[PDB]
Amino acid sequence: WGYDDKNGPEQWSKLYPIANGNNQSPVDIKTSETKHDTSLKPISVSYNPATAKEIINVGHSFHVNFEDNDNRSVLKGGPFSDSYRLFQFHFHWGSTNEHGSEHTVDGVKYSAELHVAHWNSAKYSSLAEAASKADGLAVIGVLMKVGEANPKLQKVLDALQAIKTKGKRAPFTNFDPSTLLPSSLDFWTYPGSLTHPPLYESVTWIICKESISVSSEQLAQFRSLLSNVEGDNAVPMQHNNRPTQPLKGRTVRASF
Ligand SMILES: NC(N)=NC1=[SH]CC(CSCC/C(N)=N/S(N)(=O)=O)=N1
Ligand SMILES: [Zn+2]
Repeated sequence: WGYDDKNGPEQWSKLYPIANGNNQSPVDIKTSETKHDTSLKPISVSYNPATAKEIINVGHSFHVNFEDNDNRSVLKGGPFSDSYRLFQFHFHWGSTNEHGSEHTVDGVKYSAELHVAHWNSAKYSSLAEAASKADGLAVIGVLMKVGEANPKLQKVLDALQAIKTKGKRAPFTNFDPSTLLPSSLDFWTYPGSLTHPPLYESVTWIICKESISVSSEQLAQFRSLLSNVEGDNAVPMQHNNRPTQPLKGRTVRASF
């Protein structure tokens, strides 16, 4: 699977029938149809920069993974009773500035989107166990609006020249990804899925109302990562965003 004409989002259902399921992500958040939910607590993140582990070129994207053997780095609050353990963050982006985010807000497409993913360590003993459970994953998404260069992206951007081609990986340490979150954590929440195979309907989404910035030249660094292995002809990672999927009657809730 990928994001090409032949292996891309509109082909995924051939191998992953859940792609046409009832809790698929991302979605368009229509703000006139969201229902403010007064029981939603504030989102609380508390991450230890010592859990940051490694950065990896996974061919369609790159991931920054964290040690997840204990509760040094956790998400609590929001719609959750359980505490969720941080395991990764990564980005999605598009061919040009005009699209690139996965979620849209009232039809508006942003330039990129940051996903900070976590697994339910109150209920499950590993990411592998949690990843297929209805309540197993909690992902914060933050919409990225093209404009001013974002300095908090810096350590991440500087690391990519060491993982230029598919399968390359490098240590990436002492990094607290709450520094990338917008100053207000007001959010939307809905029940959905991983946005690429295997597309498990295991994700509680937490979408921030406030965007963060990214420059047109920062976006170019993402798109200059390569999806081919070292020594093959260079294939730029131009985009990795899935189109928005039908709500199928789920309700998007607002904390604000
Ligand atoms: N199979 C297995 N044992 N563990 C798995 S399968 C996918 C997975 C999460 S990695 C995160 C990749 C992703 N698509 N998340 S997103 N874009 O935030 O919806 N862990
Ligand atoms: Zn993602």
